[PDB]
Amino acid sequence: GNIFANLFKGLFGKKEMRILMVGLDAAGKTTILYKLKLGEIVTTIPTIGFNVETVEYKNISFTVWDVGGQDKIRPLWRHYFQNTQGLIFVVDSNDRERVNEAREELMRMLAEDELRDAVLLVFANKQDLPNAMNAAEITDKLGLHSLRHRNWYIQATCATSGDGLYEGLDWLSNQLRNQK
Amino acid sequence: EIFELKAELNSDKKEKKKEAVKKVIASMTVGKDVSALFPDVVNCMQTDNLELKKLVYLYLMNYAKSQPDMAIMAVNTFVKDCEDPNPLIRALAVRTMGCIRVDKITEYLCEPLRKCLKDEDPYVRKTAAVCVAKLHDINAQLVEDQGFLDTLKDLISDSNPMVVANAVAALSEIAES
Amino acid sequence: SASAVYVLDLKGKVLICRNYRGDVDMSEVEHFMPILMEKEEEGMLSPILAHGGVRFMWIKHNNLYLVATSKKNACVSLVFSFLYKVVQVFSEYFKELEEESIRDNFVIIYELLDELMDFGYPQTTDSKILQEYITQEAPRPPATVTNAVSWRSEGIKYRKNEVFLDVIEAVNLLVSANGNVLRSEIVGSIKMRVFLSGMPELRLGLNDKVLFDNTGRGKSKSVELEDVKFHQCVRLSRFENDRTISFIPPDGEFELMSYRLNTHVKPLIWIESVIEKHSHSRIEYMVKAKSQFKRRSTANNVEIHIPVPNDADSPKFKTTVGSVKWVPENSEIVWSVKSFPGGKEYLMRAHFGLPSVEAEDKEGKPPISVKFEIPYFTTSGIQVRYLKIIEKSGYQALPWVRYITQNGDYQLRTQ
Amino acid sequence: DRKGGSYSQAAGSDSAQS
Ligand SMILES: Nc1nc2c(ncn2[C@@H]2O[C@H](COP(=O)(O)OP(=O)(O)OP(=O)(O)O)[C@@H](O)[C@H]2O)c(=O)[nH]1
Ligand SMILES: [Mg+2]
Repeated sequence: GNIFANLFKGLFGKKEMRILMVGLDAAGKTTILYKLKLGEIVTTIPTIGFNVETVEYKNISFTVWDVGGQDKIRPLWRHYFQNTQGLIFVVDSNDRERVNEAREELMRMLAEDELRDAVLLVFANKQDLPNAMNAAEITDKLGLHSLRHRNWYIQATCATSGDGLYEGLDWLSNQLRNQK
Repeated sequence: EIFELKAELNSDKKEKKKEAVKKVIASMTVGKDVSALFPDVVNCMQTDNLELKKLVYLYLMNYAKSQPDMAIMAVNTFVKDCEDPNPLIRALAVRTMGCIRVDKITEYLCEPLRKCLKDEDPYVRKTAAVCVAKLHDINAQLVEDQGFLDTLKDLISDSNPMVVANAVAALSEIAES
Repeated sequence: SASAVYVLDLKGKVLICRNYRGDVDMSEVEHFMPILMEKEEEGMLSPILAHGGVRFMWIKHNNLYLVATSKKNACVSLVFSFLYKVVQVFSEYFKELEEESIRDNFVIIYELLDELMDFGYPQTTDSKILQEYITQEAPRPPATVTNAVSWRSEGIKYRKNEVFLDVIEAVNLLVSANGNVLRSEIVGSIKMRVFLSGMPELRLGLNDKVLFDNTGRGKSKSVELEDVKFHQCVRLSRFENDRTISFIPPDGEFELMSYRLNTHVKPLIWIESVIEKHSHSRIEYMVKAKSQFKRRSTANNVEIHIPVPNDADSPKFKTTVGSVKWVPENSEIVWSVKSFPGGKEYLMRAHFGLPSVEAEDKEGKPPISVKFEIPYFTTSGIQVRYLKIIEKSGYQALPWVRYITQNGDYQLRTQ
Repeated sequence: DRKGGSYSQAAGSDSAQS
């Protein structure tokens, strides 16, 4: 066999990568996905089902599958976990009551044998008000440091401002892609 | 067979997805119970190709009563497709929304029905009138609550004479029942 | 108001089905075949079936039964019209109407069925409009369907504006066994194959008796059609107002007007049959054909079918003009003539034996029918006056029309 | 030529009717 075509394709960029869009409802997951794909904060209707979109950055097409945080859509995240390589969790630092629910949902998602090769992607959503926690308080509350055998990274991103999305994308690419 | 079809439908290749959809459609027409693969095709539903969208909508309509629980993962897709710029896509979405015999599906489709009621396209107007008539036949109380009788009555005295005739037929069918 | 229209097969298998309302279960199609079989074996079979509280109306297609199951008291005429429109659309899209094309164009067939009707109410019925939005090899719906003019697509451009008309005449004569004609009706057919640039509005004008009387010229030969049906593009308002046949011609072959009135003239071909059938010994076929049409008109491909005995064998033909061939499948002898000039007298003398054992049951006396077709003949005498072809851009059209005279229900009752 | 009657040219209207 010959891999000349594969080498030629990889010389100019062949890797694409994957990503997931999960989190509690009203946690900026849809806004984060829109900012990653388009770059603007557009108001959208509640995600009754799911949102499918692709984002190309650094020569890698990291497709993001938006998943709602509704009760009827929370158990449907397992359907989108199949044929998925990445997962991004959007935390609601401004929702103290919903913080526990988001942490429980993240623990349930990470406590599945099928979702084991996907590194943790915790995004501190709603990072625009004083009530939002920092990149360490949210992780400590969610117990991201205790996720053994999982590469979890806590990043603070504001949907209105869009800051930190580039850093999170770069961290995800570094975790997934291990090439020069 | 079934496993191979599921693997093909769960892939990122457009040609393979189209081949899997065609095989599923042929099996369904030949007399094969393809309702078990409906949840697998739910993920492969939001597709840019119009041929695959029509097949997915037909499978959902034919697999809606069989798997009402699995039909809850298509409300977002229907809402997204109801605002498609192409009039054919909007008409197909309106027809599929009214063709789905789901009690909880038509409740979330009231907003799309109201949005498509004032559609400027005569084909879009006819599709909205047909969807309103189907919703009224399935749920007269839901149609009355949505206030589609006033929209249907006003469609008769508008342009789009084919759309006016469709609205008049829908109003007569509602009054007939 | 059929619940779901489906296409069956000769073996009872549904080639394709598409529910429109969902009020009728799809399993009722299986019981349709046993009901049809029971009706056929008892003589109670009808196109509109009835399975309990749901009626399964079916139409005998070329190879499959177009069963359109219905639940409530829907419009039977509307259901029949929808089935006819679907059959016409399938014939236009697929040149073959059988199981070969039913399972070969399922991807486009399902889309066409979905677009044709929704919730039991048909929406799209134009073959050109359907082909312009749904193809087997999708853009937005055409504006022609939304616009008032749904029978003339705008923007059509052609190198030449040539329209080919066809004055089709059907001569039907119901001659009883006593020798008298009972049903003698001639149905006209004005079909034009318009192929031009744009959407011209045809201005049909002929030597109509009503128009001649209205204009004061009711003294020449004028055709007085008892029943005149205009095409879809023909405006009925102009015809009711002053008999003005003004409408947009369609793109292709279409039927503009179809006259239908009784005929009080002598038959074009006078055929007298003699049955010198012996009692299980021999049979005599004293068939004489007299051409009652004008000598200037020749009946091309004249085939006077004379029903021979069902069990007759070893037949001998003794005729003068026209070859006589006995087809065992048809159980009759047809006096086929390539050219039949008007006034020609053809005499034939059939002679064949019969089996010694008599038949167990009677076979009946089917009427004798001829297949005479003399073109360039106007038996009704109606002559087209003018065809007002007007276009906004402005062009010189060269319409053409041909008059064809043939034999329709020209059946003569057997003795 | 063509069977069933040769095609003939048709006018535009009745010139004798004004
Ligand atoms: N205005 C504003 N909203 C923010 C901000 N950060 C997070 N959000 C949330 O992001 C949400 C945007 O809604 P969506 O587009 O539907 O995305 P989502 O948060 O995942 O909501 P669902 O799709 O229903 O799950 C808003 O409801 C906010 O609660 C912010 O900085 N400003
Ligand atoms: Mg969202």
